[PDB]
Amino acid sequence: TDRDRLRPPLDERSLRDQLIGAGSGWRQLDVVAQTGSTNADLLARAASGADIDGVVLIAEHQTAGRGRHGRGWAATARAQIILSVGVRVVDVPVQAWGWLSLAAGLAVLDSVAPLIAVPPAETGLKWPNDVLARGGKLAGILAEVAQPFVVLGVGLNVTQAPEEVDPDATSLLDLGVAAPDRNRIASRLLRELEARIIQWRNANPQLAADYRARSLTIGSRVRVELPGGQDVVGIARDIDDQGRLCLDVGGRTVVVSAGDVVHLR
Ligand SMILES: C[C@@]1(O)[C@H](O)[C@@H](COS(=O)(=O)NC(=O)CCCC[C@@H]2SC[C@@H]3NC(=O)N[C@@H]32)O[C@H]1n1cnc2c(N)ncnc21
Repeated sequence: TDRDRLRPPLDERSLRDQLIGAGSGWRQLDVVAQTGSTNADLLARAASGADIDGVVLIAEHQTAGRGRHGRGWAATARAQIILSVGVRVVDVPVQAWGWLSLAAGLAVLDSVAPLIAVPPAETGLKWPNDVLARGGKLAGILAEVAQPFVVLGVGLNVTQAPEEVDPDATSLLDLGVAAPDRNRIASRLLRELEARIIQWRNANPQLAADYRARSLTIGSRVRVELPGGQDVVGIARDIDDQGRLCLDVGGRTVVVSAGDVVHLR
């Protein structure tokens, strides 16, 4: 396609020079041509005894991508920023681990928001980990546990065409960003991610405050698809200290730890 000409390879050396060294918490960065799932790969390293804290794995292409709740993640080569990072979480209370996921989505959103000329409606964060722009899914986040670590996975559509992955998908290119530089975006993303992880680790109140400011879900009428198939309709009001969605259901409070959110009119 013509989008191929808009997809130059990542510069691994440059990313390492920018993100590994004094002032940065990242300890290792690798760009692989192809893998099944970057999340699976880092989990596998951890399972074999590796210290994956601050370790970054980026894949140009991902052939067996994983979504939440056993779903899939589709990609074509060089069309996305596909990465996983390792985070040591054992030093943080387990009840707060849910916010690490929310922090990641916030980091992704902040890294790409200024690239758009004018931000269209419905641009922000859908609970739990959807980056939305113009109602389309720009990025998906997946957090998986492997003691003492959490592996955070980001799939960000840069030039990815919606017809290649999902009808509800969008990308930076489809938002009007003519020539997105994945090297620059990856660098900005990982710098934002480091900051949010540090905030999360120290229970910084600004994390929750910043999340609320970008939330498309809070204040909206929603249908929440719960694990198991049940649907609950209400109005989203807040996120609690565990990262759970608090719903107003006819005056009753329903707190959801996991589910798929659909924003209603
Ligand atoms: C087909 C779909 O409807 C999927 O069922 C669904 C998955 O949504 S989900 O359950 O909320 N899960 C997520 O969004 C988390 C995805 C995390 C992927 C990252 S990439 C590197 C890392 N390693 C790994 O295997 N997973 C993580 O989004 C759609 N989708 C499928 N690819 C899509 C696309 N590129 N754009 C938009 N929508 C898509």
